[PDB]
Amino acid sequence: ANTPDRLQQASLPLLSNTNCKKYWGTKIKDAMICAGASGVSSCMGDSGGPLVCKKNGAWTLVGIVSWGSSTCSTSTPGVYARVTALVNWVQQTLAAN
Amino acid sequence: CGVPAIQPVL
Amino acid sequence: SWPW
Amino acid sequence: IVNGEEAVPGSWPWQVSLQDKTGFHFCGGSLINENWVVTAAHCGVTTSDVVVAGEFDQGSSSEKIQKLKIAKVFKNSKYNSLTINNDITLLKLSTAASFSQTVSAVCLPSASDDFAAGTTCVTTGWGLTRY
Repeated sequence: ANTPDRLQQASLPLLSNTNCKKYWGTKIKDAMICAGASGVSSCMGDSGGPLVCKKNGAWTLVGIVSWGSSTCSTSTPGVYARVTALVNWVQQTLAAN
Repeated sequence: CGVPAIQPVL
Repeated sequence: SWPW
Repeated sequence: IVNGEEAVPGSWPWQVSLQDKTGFHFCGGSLINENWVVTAAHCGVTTSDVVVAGEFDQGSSSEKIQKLKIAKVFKNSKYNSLTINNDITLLKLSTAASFSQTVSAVCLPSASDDFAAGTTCVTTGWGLTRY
């Protein structure tokens, strides 16, 4: 395997959960969002980092790198924690601490 | 938030 | 699958 | 990331590295403000790990990086590690990051925001480039 010294990036598309389930079945939950299957893949060591989407001039955290193909296949969608499902938890926690 | 000072190039 |  | 490309240095200023005591990068994260990082719950972070902000080249000694102690780890109660669902942890830093050109925060969505299938987004990290 090859680990990079320098920070990497990739553009990739969001998938719908209904379509992502054609790859991953009932593993896909509402608090997940799939992205990729596009010729790139997140991989071991990327976990916890960002999936960001740009709108109105700013990048927003839409996903957190979570899991996917055990071989980082570029034709299989990656699975990310779906930040919209989790953000009420985030703002509260920052509320309180 | 969300606006890098050093703009990313894709 | 594997944790990423 | 497999089949990505090298970033412009400093151009993803919320990207952090989670490193263990030995200096080993094991996960990414994102700054959401000077005191807090969002990461994956399954990364298994504790207060003996550190958040490194401001890196580009993890093999370089010439970067002005910030190696930030973690005060507490907040794993979302909803996290289910058997299904890897609700895979999110918050890290409260002991001492605030100093924001700069290369260190700053990502935006968070509202719970009601729509991110449509087919939208092109970006992911970043120091994960494997080849399995």
